[PDB]
Amino acid sequence: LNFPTYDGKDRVVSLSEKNFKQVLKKYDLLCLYYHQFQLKEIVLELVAQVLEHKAIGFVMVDAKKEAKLAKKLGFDEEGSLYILKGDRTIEFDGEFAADVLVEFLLDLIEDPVEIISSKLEVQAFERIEDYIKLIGFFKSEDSEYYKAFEEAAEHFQPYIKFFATFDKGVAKKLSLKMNEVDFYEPFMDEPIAIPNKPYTEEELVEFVKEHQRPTLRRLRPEEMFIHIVAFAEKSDPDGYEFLEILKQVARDNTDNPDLSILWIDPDDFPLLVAYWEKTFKIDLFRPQIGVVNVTDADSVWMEIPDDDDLPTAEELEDWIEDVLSGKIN
Amino acid sequence: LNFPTYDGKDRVVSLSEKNFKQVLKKYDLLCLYYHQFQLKEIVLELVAQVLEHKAIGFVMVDAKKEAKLAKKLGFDEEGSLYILKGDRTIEFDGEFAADVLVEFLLDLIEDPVEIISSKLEVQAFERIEDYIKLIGFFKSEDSEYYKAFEEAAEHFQPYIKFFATFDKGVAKKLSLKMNEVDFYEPFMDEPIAIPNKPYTEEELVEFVKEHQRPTLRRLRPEEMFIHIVAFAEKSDPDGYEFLEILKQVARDNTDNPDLSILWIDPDDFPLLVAYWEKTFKIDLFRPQIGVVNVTDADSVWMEIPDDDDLPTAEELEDWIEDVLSGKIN
Ligand SMILES: [Yb+3]
Ligand SMILES: [Yb+3]
Ligand SMILES: [Yb+3]
Ligand SMILES: [Yb+3]
Ligand SMILES: [Yb+3]
Ligand SMILES: [Yb+3]
Ligand SMILES: [Yb+3]
Ligand SMILES: [Yb+3]
Ligand SMILES: [Yb+3]
Ligand SMILES: [Yb+3]
Ligand SMILES: [Yb+3]
Ligand SMILES: [Yb+3]
Ligand SMILES: [Yb+3]
Ligand SMILES: [Yb+3]
Ligand SMILES: [Yb+3]
Ligand SMILES: [Yb+3]
Repeated sequence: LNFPTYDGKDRVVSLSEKNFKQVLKKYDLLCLYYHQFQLKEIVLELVAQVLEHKAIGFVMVDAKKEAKLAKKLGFDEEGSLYILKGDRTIEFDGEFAADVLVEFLLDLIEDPVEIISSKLEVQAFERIEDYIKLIGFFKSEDSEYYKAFEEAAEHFQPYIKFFATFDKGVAKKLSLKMNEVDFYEPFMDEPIAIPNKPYTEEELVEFVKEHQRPTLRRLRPEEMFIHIVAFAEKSDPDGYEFLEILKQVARDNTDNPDLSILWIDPDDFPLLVAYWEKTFKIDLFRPQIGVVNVTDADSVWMEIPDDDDLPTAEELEDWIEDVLSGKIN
Repeated sequence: LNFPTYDGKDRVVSLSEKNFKQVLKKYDLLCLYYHQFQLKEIVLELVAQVLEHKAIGFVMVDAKKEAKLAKKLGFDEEGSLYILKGDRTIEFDGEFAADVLVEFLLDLIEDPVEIISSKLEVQAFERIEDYIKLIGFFKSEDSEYYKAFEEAAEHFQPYIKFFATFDKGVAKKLSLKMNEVDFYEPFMDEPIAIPNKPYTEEELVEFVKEHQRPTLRRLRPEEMFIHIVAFAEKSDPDGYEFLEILKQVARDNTDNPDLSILWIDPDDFPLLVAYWEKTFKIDLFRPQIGVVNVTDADSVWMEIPDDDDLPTAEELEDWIEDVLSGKIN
């Protein structure tokens, strides 16, 4: 009824060789913890208890003990959690926290392509604009073109959402031809149709890798970890009004390749944003936009001293042009 | 740049008497931990570290030692976190986690009334529909009627959001008369004006307490802890399409006082929803609506076996009527 508390049962098994290959196909997902870390230890144990009846295995591979198995799987960062799914290895870079860890695994455990088979599902599909989407129309699951799409979906999972329909009327409502795939940028209404349908998986993966930095995109707790960062609480009238300004500059510079704004809602990352306040020495719980140096963590911020008078889209774009050209950093 | 890690410094002080009243006025907020709990110990220490330069004090009150101070403040649940703000006592009932705890305190630390002073902020105010809102128009902060609204806002903090404007043009755009207060239900566009303005604080608090159970409302990680609960991932076309049906049933029974739907997005509560799957024996990460018994934790769920054919609002409403009238429990 209330919140789960860890019961003491040790579910994080230690994985040796020979024991390895049996457990990779017993489960959908394997969580491998590569080796004072009682905080990271106890989070992994509580997630394993809540998911003890999901098809997810929780193991730990010691750096010194199973150094054989860590070299066999390519474990670089010690103290990091790696997710194995079939032939693929996913390094978790999010916050090592029970909320964030559960959501990542449950995103990863499902099929990488969500199938839309109803016309009423198309309206809800079209209104969801916060992430990159792809959608295709195929004859059936057995098709080589769906398989290529399915294989491409697996390569980007769970960071980019893939969709398919097998219905002529649904595809008619999406204005999709047979074996065609539409690409949706975040916060833009009109999709991009990938040229020269039908597509192989190498054609799809190469298209998505070119289009991986859209003009505006929303940070997620899954996908994370020079850099233009915008801060706006959508739940706050101030941050929402600033977010609406950011959307207008995103739709005015779809031509501009040197513009990629990362919007961070502080309500989605309350611990991370508060910590960055200590690093960036600015109030990030009100509308802000800045550029951050990846190395030195230096930053310069647009002057928004007065949130009852936020910049217009022309003033944001002019500030952006001064930042891209070279104002300070 | 990356995530904060706890540095070893012990900031959770132990608070005695006489030392008490100095630290209550030294700080804006007092976080009191009432007494194997190394998990709760380490979460509180990281939050105190991240917030070490905020006007927030972190203390712990042992049940047996400072039982004097625990009796003086009224601490019932051991292992619970209580937030003190001036004359007010707030028991934290949410997940004992750094993300949820940080967001709660930063919600509590700000002024309970957010002032809107720009007409462009009014459009953004109107699009934020996920929580109860109140907004009033007063002459200035010095007015006795603003003081009553501010005192009412402090009384519901941080669970219900209060707003005020002091500007004639903003109020005209809000269609607010002077000292008038509008009441906003979640997911309903038209506010309710509280009758017989101007209002005392008792007049406002009593109005809000009658109207605290609206037809549809979204759970928050702050405010939480017979009951119709709906499960819908807004980020998923299935869950979004289901969310759109609930809004339609919400607008059809604004008359019905015995209808109060709690929408829980599984993406907002990944640990709690996965845990409830084990208690309710249902896949809650797809569209669901059920009624839960508060005592026995029994539940009965509307049958949604086929997510390509979700119920319409009439079918939801008919299911609701069988549940309110008496179908099963
Ligand atoms: Yb690496
Ligand atoms: Yb890493
Ligand atoms: Yb999902
Ligand atoms: Yb499947
Ligand atoms: Yb299948
Ligand atoms: Yb594959
Ligand atoms: Yb098309
Ligand atoms: Yb604000
Ligand atoms: Yb969210
Ligand atoms: Yb101002
Ligand atoms: Yb301006
Ligand atoms: Yb209590
Ligand atoms: Yb409690
Ligand atoms: Yb806030
Ligand atoms: Yb007060
Ligand atoms: Yb139906």
